[PDB]
Amino acid sequence: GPTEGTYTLAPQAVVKPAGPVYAPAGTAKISETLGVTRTTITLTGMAPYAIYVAHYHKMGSDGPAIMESRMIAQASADGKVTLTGIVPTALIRDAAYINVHHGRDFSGALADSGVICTPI
Amino acid sequence: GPTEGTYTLAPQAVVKPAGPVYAPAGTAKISETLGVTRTTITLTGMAPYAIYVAHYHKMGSDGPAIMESRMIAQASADGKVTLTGIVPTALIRDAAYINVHHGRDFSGALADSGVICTPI
Amino acid sequence: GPTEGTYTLAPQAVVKPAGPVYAPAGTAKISETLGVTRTTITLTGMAPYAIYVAHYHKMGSDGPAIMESRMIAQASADGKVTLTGIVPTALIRDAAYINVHHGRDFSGALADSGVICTPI
Repeated sequence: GPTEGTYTLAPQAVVKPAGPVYAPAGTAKISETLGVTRTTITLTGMAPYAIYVAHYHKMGSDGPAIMESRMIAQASADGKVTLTGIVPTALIRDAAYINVHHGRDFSGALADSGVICTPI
Repeated sequence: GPTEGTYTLAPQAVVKPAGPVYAPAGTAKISETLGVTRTTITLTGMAPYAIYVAHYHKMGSDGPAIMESRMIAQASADGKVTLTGIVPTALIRDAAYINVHHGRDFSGALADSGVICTPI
Repeated sequence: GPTEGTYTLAPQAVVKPAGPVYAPAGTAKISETLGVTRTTITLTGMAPYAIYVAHYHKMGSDGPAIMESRMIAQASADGKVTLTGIVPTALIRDAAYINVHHGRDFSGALADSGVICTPI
């Protein structure tokens, strides 16, 4: 009846990756008011659906972390992770760099130890 | 009970993965009826439970996908996926190749840029 | 006075992991009573969350496995699997090495072919 066809298939050699691209970039916002500090670290070009726990690591430059500034949120679908969080300025004292890490779950935890970071 | 036993473990010398072997093969079969085209493509040796989006790409190898010819399916558990579809023969009048890609999700974008391809 | 500072973050360079180190190690306690054998393989330093099928491979290394001894279990969040199994002694007669493997499914399956093995 209708014209048929039955081609055999052939593997391609350069099966290049597609989809979004891993290039950690970002801009932080350390807005400070009366005695609390809201911080909006907007990151882009991150990992499609990953967790990005970010806090304030004190001077130590692997040092201790004021864990009372943990912000946990997930990375959208193109790596558009937007972290936010309030912390009394008194706790913040002696913090030197806001380190962004990957997470193992929305319950904090540490997977990667410093994917992106900035002084203050 | 009356007899015990205690043995410390040793991690062998080399551990080898088993199950399916990623050997992409294929079998395209077109049957163009009255202003319509059915396409049953059988891919064996694929990735155990992956998505396999398939389209008819125009000339320009390289060139634009006729998006109205998408066929999507999963590869069972040994890497056997079967792609079926139905498209008017007027839209695929300039198709030069049927490119099979991997999928990111059920009905969605590509994760690769062509794993296996047959020339038409 | 909303003291606000905007800082661009650097893409880092040191991204070493943070969690269970895959270092397979453990012991075995095969205990015979009145014609039955109870085997307890407590492992540590394993994959954090993975099914670990373990059975008795006979002599022959390759060799068949008396599959009437498959001990299945999953690991915790540090990598601690506790395999436990009841097998008639007459069955495990002529067994040579208890081979632990990886489980593709809770139904069993040998993803890996021996991540750790103990001579019995």
